[PDB]
Amino acid sequence: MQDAFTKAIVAADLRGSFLSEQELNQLTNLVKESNKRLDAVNAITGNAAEIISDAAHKLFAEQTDLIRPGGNAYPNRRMAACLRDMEIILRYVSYALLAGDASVLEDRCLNGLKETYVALGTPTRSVARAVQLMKETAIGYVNSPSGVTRGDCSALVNEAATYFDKAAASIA
Amino acid sequence: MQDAFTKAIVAADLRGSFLSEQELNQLTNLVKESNKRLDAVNAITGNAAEIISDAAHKLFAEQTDLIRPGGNAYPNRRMAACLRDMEIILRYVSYALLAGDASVLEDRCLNGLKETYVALGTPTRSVARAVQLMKETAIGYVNSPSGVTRGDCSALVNEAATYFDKAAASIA
Amino acid sequence: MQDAFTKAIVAADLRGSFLSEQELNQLTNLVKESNKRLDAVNAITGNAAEIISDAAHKLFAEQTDLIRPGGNAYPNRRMAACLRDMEIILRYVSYALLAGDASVLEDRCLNGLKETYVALGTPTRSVARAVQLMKETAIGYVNSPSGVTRGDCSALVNEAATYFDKAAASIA
Amino acid sequence: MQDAFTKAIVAADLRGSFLSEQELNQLTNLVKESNKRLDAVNAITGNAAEIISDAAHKLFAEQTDLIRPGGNAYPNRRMAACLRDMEIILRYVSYALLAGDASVLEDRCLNGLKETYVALGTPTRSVARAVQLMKETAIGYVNSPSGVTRGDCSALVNEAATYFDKAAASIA
Amino acid sequence: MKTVITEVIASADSQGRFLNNTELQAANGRFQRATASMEAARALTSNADSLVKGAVQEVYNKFPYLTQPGQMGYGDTNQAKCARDISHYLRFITYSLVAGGTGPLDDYIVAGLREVNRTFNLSPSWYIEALKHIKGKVGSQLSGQPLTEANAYIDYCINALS
Amino acid sequence: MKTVITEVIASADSQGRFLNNTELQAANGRFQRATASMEAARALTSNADSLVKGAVQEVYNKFPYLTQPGQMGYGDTNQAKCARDISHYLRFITYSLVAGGTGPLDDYIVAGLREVNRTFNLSPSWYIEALKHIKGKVGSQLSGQPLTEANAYIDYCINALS
Amino acid sequence: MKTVITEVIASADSQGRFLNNTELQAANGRFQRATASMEAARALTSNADSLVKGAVQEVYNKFPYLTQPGQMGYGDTNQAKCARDISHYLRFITYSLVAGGTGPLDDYIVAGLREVNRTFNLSPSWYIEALKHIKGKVGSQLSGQPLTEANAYIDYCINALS
Amino acid sequence: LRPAVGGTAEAAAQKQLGITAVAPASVVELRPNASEEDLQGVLRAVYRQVLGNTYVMESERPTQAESLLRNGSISVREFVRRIAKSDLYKERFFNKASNNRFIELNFKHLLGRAPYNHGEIQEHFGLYHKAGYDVEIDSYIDSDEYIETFGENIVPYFRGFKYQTNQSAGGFPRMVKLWGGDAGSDTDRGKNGQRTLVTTKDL
Ligand SMILES: *[C@H](C)[C@H]1/C(=C/c2[nH]c(/C=C3N=C(/C=C4\NC(=O)C(CC)=C4C)C(C)=C\3CCC(=O)O)c(CCC(=O)O)c2C)NC(=O)[C@@H]1C
Ligand SMILES: *[C@H](C)[C@H]1/C(=C/c2[nH]c(/C=C3N=C(/C=C4\NC(=O)C(CC)=C4C)C(C)=C\3CCC(=O)O)c(CCC(=O)O)c2C)NC(=O)[C@@H]1C
Ligand SMILES: *[C@H](C)[C@H]1/C(=C/c2[nH]c(/C=C3N=C(/C=C4\NC(=O)C(CC)=C4C)C(C)=C\3CCC(=O)O)c(CCC(=O)O)c2C)NC(=O)[C@@H]1C
Ligand SMILES: *[C@H](C)[C@H]1/C(=C/c2[nH]c(/C=C3N=C(/C=C4\NC(=O)C(CC)=C4C)C(C)=C\3CCC(=O)O)c(CCC(=O)O)c2C)NC(=O)[C@@H]1C
Ligand SMILES: *[C@H](C)[C@H]1/C(=C/c2[nH]c(/C=C3N=C(/C=C4\NC(=O)C(CC)=C4C)C(C)=C\3CCC(=O)O)c(CCC(=O)O)c2C)NC(=O)[C@@H]1C
Ligand SMILES: *[C@H](C)[C@H]1/C(=C/c2[nH]c(/C=C3N=C(/C=C4\NC(=O)C(CC)=C4C)C(C)=C\3CCC(=O)O)c(CCC(=O)O)c2C)NC(=O)[C@@H]1C
Ligand SMILES: *[C@H](C)[C@H]1/C(=C/c2[nH]c(/C=C3N=C(/C=C4\NC(=O)C(CC)=C4C)C(C)=C\3CCC(=O)O)c(CCC(=O)O)c2C)NC(=O)[C@@H]1C
Ligand SMILES: *[C@H](C)[C@H]1/C(=C/c2[nH]c(/C=C3N=C(/C=C4\NC(=O)C(CC)=C4C)C(C)=C\3CCC(=O)O)c(CCC(=O)O)c2C)NC(=O)[C@@H]1C
Ligand SMILES: *[C@H](C)[C@H]1/C(=C/c2[nH]c(/C=C3N=C(/C=C4\NC(=O)C(CC)=C4C)C(C)=C\3CCC(=O)O)c(CCC(=O)O)c2C)NC(=O)[C@@H]1C
Ligand SMILES: *[C@H](C)[C@H]1/C(=C/c2[nH]c(/C=C3N=C(/C=C4\NC(=O)C(CC)=C4C)C(C)=C\3CCC(=O)O)c(CCC(=O)O)c2C)NC(=O)[C@@H]1C
Ligand SMILES: *[C@H](C)[C@H]1/C(=C/c2[nH]c(/C=C3N=C(/C=C4\NC(=O)C(CC)=C4C)C(C)=C\3CCC(=O)O)c(CCC(=O)O)c2C)NC(=O)[C@@H]1C
Repeated sequence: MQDAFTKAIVAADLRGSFLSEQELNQLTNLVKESNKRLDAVNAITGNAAEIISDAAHKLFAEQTDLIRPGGNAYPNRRMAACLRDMEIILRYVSYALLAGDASVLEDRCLNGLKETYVALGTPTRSVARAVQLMKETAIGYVNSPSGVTRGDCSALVNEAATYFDKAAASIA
Repeated sequence: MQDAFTKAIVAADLRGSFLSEQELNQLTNLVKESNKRLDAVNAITGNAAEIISDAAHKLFAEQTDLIRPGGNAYPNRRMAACLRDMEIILRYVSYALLAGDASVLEDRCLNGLKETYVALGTPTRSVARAVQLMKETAIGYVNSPSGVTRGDCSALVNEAATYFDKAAASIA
Repeated sequence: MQDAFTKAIVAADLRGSFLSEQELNQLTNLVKESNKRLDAVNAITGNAAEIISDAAHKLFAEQTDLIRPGGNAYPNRRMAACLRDMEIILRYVSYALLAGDASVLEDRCLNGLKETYVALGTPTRSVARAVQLMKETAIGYVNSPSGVTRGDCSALVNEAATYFDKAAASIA
Repeated sequence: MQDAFTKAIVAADLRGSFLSEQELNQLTNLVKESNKRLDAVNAITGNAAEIISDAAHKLFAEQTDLIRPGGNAYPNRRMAACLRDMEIILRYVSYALLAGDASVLEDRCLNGLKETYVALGTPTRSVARAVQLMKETAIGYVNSPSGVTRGDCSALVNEAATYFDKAAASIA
Repeated sequence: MKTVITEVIASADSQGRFLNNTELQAANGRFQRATASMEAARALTSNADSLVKGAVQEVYNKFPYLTQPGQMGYGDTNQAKCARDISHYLRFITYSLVAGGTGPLDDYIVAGLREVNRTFNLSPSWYIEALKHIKGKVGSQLSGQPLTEANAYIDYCINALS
Repeated sequence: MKTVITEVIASADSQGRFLNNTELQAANGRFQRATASMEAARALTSNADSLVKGAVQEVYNKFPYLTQPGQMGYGDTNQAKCARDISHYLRFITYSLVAGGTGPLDDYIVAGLREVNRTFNLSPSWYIEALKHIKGKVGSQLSGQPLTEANAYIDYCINALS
Repeated sequence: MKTVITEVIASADSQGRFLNNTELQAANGRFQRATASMEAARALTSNADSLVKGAVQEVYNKFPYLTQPGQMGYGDTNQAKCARDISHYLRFITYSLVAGGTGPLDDYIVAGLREVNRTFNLSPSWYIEALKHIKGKVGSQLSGQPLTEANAYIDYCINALS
Repeated sequence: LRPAVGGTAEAAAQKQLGITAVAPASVVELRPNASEEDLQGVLRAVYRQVLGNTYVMESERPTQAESLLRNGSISVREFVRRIAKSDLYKERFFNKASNNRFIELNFKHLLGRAPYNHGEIQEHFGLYHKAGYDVEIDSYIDSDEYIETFGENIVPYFRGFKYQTNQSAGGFPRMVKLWGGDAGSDTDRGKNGQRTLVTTKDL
């Protein structure tokens, strides 16, 4: 697997060089902000069930068709599969946020997802809407954790946003 | 798997409606003719070895090439495989006749059969000819069962014919 | 798998005939030269580690790129896999030389190799260079064995050459 | 697996000694009689189906109870398993006769056989009688091969006899 | 196809090892036997027409009913199929002699034999009677190690039918 | 590459579970050690040319014969390859320090090491002697937790060679 | 162990078959080779004391450092262990000649060789130098097919060490 | 007497497909009182089948597990389950791949066949999400298919390329997409990485 540190090493190795001072500086900054990062990962994990639930409620209010007969969420079996998928995507985004790299999201979750959905007849645009709904909920938790030291988390929120956005773009 | 009853339910489910009285009536007619259907399935099973043998004799008389050296039914290993295949196809036709629906034949036997044969280099048209020869033998047994109450079985015979015909068309 | 004798009978079978006196004579000639063939196979087996080592040294001297960072033989993991491949090819050439037929090499060793290499990004022309270097070393051992009775081994050397050449042609 | 040569080596190894001239002499004698040994192994293999059949006929005449209902050979399934067992024992005795050592017979066939038979409820003494009947048939074939050069085979016959006897004693 | 040479190669490949003296010694045994095996093969090939005729007739003498009408022996097509089948047997025996293994016989005859014979209602006993006739005539034609080689491949077939 | 962070994520993924406090505690341990690990990595990088040259000379002192003609140490290409190899070792040690795992060393050096060394007849003892030289010099350069980190990655290599 | 006889039996057993002519031909190859193999084995046994003494001295000549103090060649215990090891190699070579396979060499020497040599810091090159010395002296003692047999088993060891 | 015009030899199809070594795959059984030579054969077979002809360096060999197999403390079946749960397996076949690709890899490695329908995918994806990786791997090893074919002493071998009793017709073409050749492998170490050979569209 890859993480931010591992990615830098791999690059330096291809050059056949010791890590450069500039590269070191970037890594040191990641270590310096690691506490904030850990808090953000905690916020998603601690609210994971609520994030998925809140998203699901909003999705099915927006798109009544999925839950009607003939919809892709329509028997209980399919509804269960839809909820399963949302949880899996959230898991991988949270993993990526700890790693600082989107590879884990790409390598397991994202690879072949759109193809699978098209074969099944799952509507990819709706799946993407679900990922956006999860994003709004999740980012809110990260942005307002309780009893955490007041501080600017904007860079971490932006990074989280990109991971959600990657997932959405792949799926759709 | 699918059967005639199961197929009707699936259709009504997509409409999200209770089965209609007309649809119910069709199902009742299938139940009314079920004894004849059972007798037909019995005729194939009871004469299965004879059906295959009689087909095989006719096939090898028609196509001497298969049994000559270099032929696809030469030598014993290949001949054995050919006879096995005929028995498998007959089995699935009999399954479909009990079900009243061709899906079991299509999903498990027919899908990818042509591809298999092409990869192997087996001549598909000869395979199809074998299925037609089996059909003539089988239909004879269905048409003249021993000790059965005299009646018109023609609709059931036609249904059997279609299943054989589907198999032949897929393979060729 | 196949050997020279097995190949001849399979051909005769397709003609549907008893082996011809001419075919018999060719086989008898193979039996007459069998001692020399056994000596040749011995030479490769006895010097197998030397053949691979000598080739490896020459390859890496010719192509510095492979051993540099970014090369396909860097790092140790890749170098190990490269040496494994050289040993496999030599093993199968020796098998083919005992059989008197190239099928063993073609059916097992050569089958899928080019596709594997393309996926990996291994440079096929370098692999081919490696096989040529092995060939020169191996042939030298066959041509100059200790304690073997002097005679003409030219036909066996030429046959060995072809097996190496087949491997090289397949790879690139 | 073990053979007569391998057995002698293992003994000498425990002494940590080069094989003694006496040990060498014994081995040389085995090589000297090897053609006769090969003839004997051929006689059993060539008549294997007859050996089992002739034994089976004698066994079931001797013990009518086995074939009656409630007997251990009494449904077809059991009778088939009985004939399978006789074939396995003969196979392993023939292996042992080529090896010149009973190890293969003991290690693969005989170990646990009596325990298995007792659990099954198979009568061990009848199994032993079957092995003795096979022995008499087999020895006859070895003693009277067709087109073999006339010579004394007595030592080989006695060796075969011991392997049969070992099998019988283990089973019982 | 099982031959001495393919079998040693297969063993080496399973262990992932180069052929060693163990394998080469076995190989030498195949090449030494080849002279006897070739002599057998040539004799069977020379008398193959006559061997088949006598074999087919022997079956009819052993099982007289077959020749009578409504029976498998009756009719030209049936008798022609008999001669074809016995010829196949002889052909694969000579192939096995030359190949230095039972592999030709195993792939062409033995595999699938039981299922085919059941479906076409061909008795193993007819073939066994023909093979035994051949074995007697071959015994007149060949002697010593050629004879031993011939007998082994005929006996292999007889056991497979049995 | 194995790092603390990749290992915790991998475990969670295998269970199919969101990361829990158990994983996050482990992650915190990696990020705290990072300051000492970075200090080590910077020092090894700064002295890398001198470390390598001394390391190579130590091998030549410990095994004088290598430098003599007909021996692996003799000749410019051979000597150059030595310096290249020791430099690789230092590079992968500093990578491991920064990564927070032995994974960089494991994937680049340790896998295949034994097979490569056998084929090229490179003695593990030469490398081990060089690494031990480095360890002594590093000990002068670093102290406390930086030193502990450095010593652990050098020791990992030494044990893998051993 | 691996011998021609055990290998043919193993193959037959795997397929669940009686031994056929294919196997027996292979077996005959082993029994014919036996005369040459026995002659080799007797000659190696007769000169085994001298072969080992010369082999050990050759190692000391090829690597003069070993004899110097603080080195593996130095001291009676070390020198005695050398002579023991080379003697073992000869013993297992003669066993392999008599067995008709490399199996004795494989089970006694080759299995576990690499791990043992690593732990005890025993160089494969010392053994290889001794074996090559023996191979030269054997060449003087034996000729023709005996010599061929001897050379193959010595070469097997050399390749396993390599 | 005259030959068939087309006139292929028996084995021609196998030759043409390159399945000639696996169509009737050799079966390796660990036997009681097995020699050291015999045990090594079994281990080779296991690594080839279970790890998809990917190379295993000497550092990666399990060693302690093999200690048990040599002892008889575990069977071949248990050994296979340890390898499949190991990080050797997980790294190659699981961490880089998607579930869809992982499931079909497991069928090929452990059962020796292709997935017969999208229901097999649905079942095994469902198990993983409820019970994680180890329960999943257990399913294949603890399945009637496994137990009847291989049982306890037989190393898994390739069953596809021959007709199996409950096989669907799609089963043989799917095995052809999974088999790269003798020199093929299922390797993570490629340009494209681990991708799905057998799509949902196929199933
Ligand atoms: C929910 C927002 C939407 C939805 C989802 C949905 N998904 C399926 C079926 C599958 N989803 C997957 C997904 C994955 N495979 C992977 O490997 C990963 C990452 C590890 C994921 C996330 C798979 C494999 C399937 C197919 C197998 C299975 O069904 O178990 C369905 C069911 C569709 C069907 O007809 O089977 C559904 C409903 N569908 C919607 O309508 C939502 C908008
Ligand atoms: C951003 C997401 C919000 C935020 C975060 C924030 N956190 C800190 C400080 C700390 N965070 C932790 C938390 C952890 N460390 C761990 O080891 C674990 C997992 C086991 C956790 C959950 C710690 C240790 C600290 C330091 C101690 C402290 O209480 O300060 C800060 C302060 C800056 C820093 O990096 O030290 C901030 C800003 N705060 C916000 O306002 C965001 C909405
Ligand atoms: C007989 C009428 C014809 C014939 C048949 C033949 N088939 C094979 C080989 C195979 N047949 C199958 C087919 C099936 N697999 C399935 O899943 C199904 C139904 C679901 C079928 C019917 C398969 C998979 C094989 C390959 C595996 C095997 O060989 O066992 C052969 C042998 C080809 C070869 O060279 O091996 C033959 C001869 N051939 C004829 O000549 C007839 C027209
Ligand atoms: C049509 C293929 C030929 C035919 C069939 C036929 N059958 C009946 C009547 C009955 N068939 C059965 C037989 C079964 N019932 C079962 O439960 C089973 C399986 C366990 C079988 C095989 C029964 C019970 C009946 C009714 C009692 C009776 O013997 O009449 C008929 C009469 C009409 C009807 O089915 O009600 C007919 C026509 N007869 C032909 O003439 C066709 C050639
Ligand atoms: C050495 C001359 C060149 C080289 C080789 C190299 N090979 C691989 C990887 C593989 N090699 C094979 C090949 C085979 N496997 C077999 O069983 C057979 C015989 C049937 C062959 C020939 C395989 C399957 C692999 C791929 C899967 C695996 O992991 O082993 C590599 C590794 C590439 C990587 O990126 O890790 C290399 C380097 N490369 C060179 O540059 C040399 C010229
Ligand atoms: C050609 C590669 C080189 C060469 C070969 C050569 N060999 C012989 C003679 C013999 N070769 C053997 C060797 C074996 N017999 C076996 O059983 C085995 C496997 C265990 C081997 C390795 C034998 C028995 C002989 C015959 C007796 C003898 O030692 O002479 C010759 C002589 C001609 C012949 O075929 O008899 C030759 C030419 N010789 C060279 O000069 C080539 C470089
Ligand atoms: C025949 C002479 C007598 C006889 C035999 C008989 N055996 C069984 C069942 C088994 N026999 C064995 C034995 C072996 N399996 C092996 O692998 C080997 C070599 C190690 C042998 C010899 C085994 C294991 C079984 C049980 C499993 C199986 O059947 O495959 C039966 C059947 C008993 C039952 O109720 O299942 C019989 C009848 N019995 C007689 O009466 C004869 C005197
Ligand atoms: C004892 C069972 C009977 C007997 C044996 C006997 N055999 C021979 C001679 C030979 N036997 C063989 C046979 C083989 N060699 C092989 O390579 C194979 C397998 C492929 C076989 C089956 C051979 C080659 C010979 C030697 C040549 C010959 O024909 O003589 C003898 C003769 C002397 C000897 O000890 O070799 C004898 C005595 N004789 C009997 O009367 C017993 C009933
Ligand atoms: C002669 C002893 C008797 C006889 C023969 C007879 N044979 C058949 C049919 C078949 N025989 C074979 C045999 C082979 N085909 C092969 O490919 C091989 C291996 C190379 C063999 C040995 C086969 C497969 C058939 C069936 C297909 C075919 O017709 O060719 C028949 C016809 C049986 C039927 O009912 O169709 C007959 C009559 N006839 C005699 O006179 C003897 C009693
Ligand atoms: C230094 C202690 C001694 C020495 C070393 C030396 N090395 C080689 C050759 C090789 N060294 C390596 C090592 C690596 N390759 C890698 O990819 C890695 C991991 C990143 C390492 C550490 C390799 C693979 C080779 C062989 C192939 C090549 O040439 O690159 C040699 C030359 C040996 C030869 O003949 O090929 C030498 C001499 N040099 C000295 O003088 C010291 C004794
Ligand atoms: C001779 C070339 C050099 C030498 C050798 C030497 N060997 C050892 C120690 C061992 N030798 C072996 C080898 C074997 N043991 C076996 O069981 C077999 C196969 C049957 C062999 C060939 C083993 C295992 C050991 C280690 C355990 C032991 O002491 O018995 C040493 C001592 C190693 C140490 O440092 O402890 C030596 C020195 N001696 C010389 O003079 C040459 C340089």
